[PDB]
Amino acid sequence: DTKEQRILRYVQQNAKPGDPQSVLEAIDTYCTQKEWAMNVGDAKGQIMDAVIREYSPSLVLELGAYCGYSAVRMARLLQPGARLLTMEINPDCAAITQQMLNFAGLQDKVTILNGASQDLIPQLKKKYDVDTLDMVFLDHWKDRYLPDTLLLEKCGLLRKGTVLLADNVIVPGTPDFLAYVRGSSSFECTHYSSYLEYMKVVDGLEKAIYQGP
Ligand SMILES: O=c1[nH]cnc2c(O)c(F)c(-c3ccc(F)cc3)c(-c3ccc(F)cc3)c12
Ligand SMILES: Nc1ncnc2c1ncn2[C@@H]1O[C@H](CSCC[C@H](N)C(=O)O)[C@@H](O)[C@H]1O
Ligand SMILES: [Cl-]
Ligand SMILES: [Mg+2]
Repeated sequence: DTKEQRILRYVQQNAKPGDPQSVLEAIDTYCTQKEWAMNVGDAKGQIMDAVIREYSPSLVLELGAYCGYSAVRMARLLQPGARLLTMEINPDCAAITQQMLNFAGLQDKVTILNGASQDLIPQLKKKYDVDTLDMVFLDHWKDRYLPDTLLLEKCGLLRKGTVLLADNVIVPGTPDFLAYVRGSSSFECTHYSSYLEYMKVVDGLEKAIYQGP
């Protein structure tokens, strides 16, 4: 078995079915006490919660699902009828994420998309019937942040006020993406300093609000 499978089994044996908060707490306990993993975590997760509550997005896109931690965290705060789409390139992670969402009782709010973000984004309008996105959580791989942001704009998926929220802009760091959004009149940017999940290491989130072409 894999670390990801151990995390899922730990949730299934130590959380309450249908209780998202208990799922998050179980994941955080396992990753603090047993094995580190790249979930956004509780310190940065609290900032994400604040953002979700401020904007009450109807349609969120997540880039990078992993075990489903961040998907659980966002989906538990969505209003009735609101939806999350999450893209995940690794099929074993996609299956763990689906099972995690099912355990948490959130499966009707989330759709997992299999594949690479750069291949799936251009399909959102026609295949997946998306008009524009209200929020995007970028948390896949540092070198894809800038290219996928530019792709989302090209594809007409951003509207005035779409919120981009990017993890790990300090560790490992995303200097091309930060330089671009902070220098572009098409974004209004705020930095939220925090900590790397489960570690006493500084990290941060960037919020970049799209302002149109
Ligand atoms: O790749 C990631 N995607 C999403 N979120 C991540 C995340 O939240 C992380 F904290 C890390 C991280 C940071 C520091 C570290 F030491 C190990 C891993 C990674 C990551 C970075 C570099 C890699 F070589 C492998 C994984 C990711
Ligand atoms: N181009 C790409 N498209 C889609 N998923 C990708 C990708 N490159 C990397 N990934 C995926 O991005 C994930 C990064 S970790 C995601 C953590 C998650 N957001 C959480 O906080 O719980 C991995 O599962 C990895 O397989
Ligand atoms: Cl944490
Ligand atoms: Mg991350």
